[PDB]
Order: sequence, then structure tokens, then C-alpha cells
Amino acid sequence: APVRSLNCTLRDSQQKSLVMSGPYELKALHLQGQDMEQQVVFSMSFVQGEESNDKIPVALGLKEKNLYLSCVLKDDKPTLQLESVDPKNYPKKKMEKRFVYNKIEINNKLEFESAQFPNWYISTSQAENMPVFLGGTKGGQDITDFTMQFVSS
Repeated sequence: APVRSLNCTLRDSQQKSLVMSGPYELKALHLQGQDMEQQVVFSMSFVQGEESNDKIPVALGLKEKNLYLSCVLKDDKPTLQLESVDPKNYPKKKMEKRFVYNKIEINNKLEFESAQFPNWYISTSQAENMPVFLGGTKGGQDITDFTMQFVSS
């Protein structure tokens, strides 16, 4: 397909699942059992960009929803946000830079670095029920690695 994609869920290294907070926000919390179905399912698209054997550019949209994770400057600081897009023009092989992430395979974990803002990563807090955000520090208090689970689509 023009732009190839696959459906998946992500869990941070502390086994927290991701769920929709408001219409434009994601939160992370320890979920289990029935509640597991509340978790967000992503449509990860493999877009154009500088590629490596361990660094692959991707776009992260919500499955069946014209909403994509985007990195933009908000108050002079890199910020993560869910952005609405024209449902007929997305996804596409050549996504605007703010939608692109460098999927990095480390341990057996994944890290998502903003293509727009070097060394800024999708991160979660140690705390329960806090927003998913863009962090500029690795190996610290905040969590920056995840594992991915494939879903039947």
C-alpha cells in the first residue's frame, strides 16, 4: 500500500498502558483485565525520512481516527499533542516533520525520538494517570522506553 502501516499498542517499561484522556490527550496508567480494552490502538505508518538499521522513521496515528501525535513548540518548548488532520489526505508516505518520529530499537525496547526536535522523546511519568509527554532527558526520572504489541487489525 502507498504508505504501509500496522496496528499496535504500546506499553512503557513499567507496564503502564496508554488511554485517551480528553479529545487531544493521552494518559498512562497500570491497566489489567477488562479495562485493558480502554487502551489506545495506534496505526504506525512507515514514512519517508533518514533511515538506519536501528532507526526507522514512523508516524503515530490513532487507528480509524484522523488524529496523529505531533511535536510543536508551545510556549518556547517542544510539546507533544494530538492533532486533527483532513481524513482524506492522511496518512501519506511523506508526512510533515512535526508528525515524524525516529523509532529506535535499543535493548528489546523501543524509544521514539522526535524527528523535529533531536533528543526529545515520547515519555511517561512514573506516577499513575499522568499525561504522555515529550521529554528532553533520557535515563532519568521519566520513562522513555516501550514495548510494542501487534494487533490483528
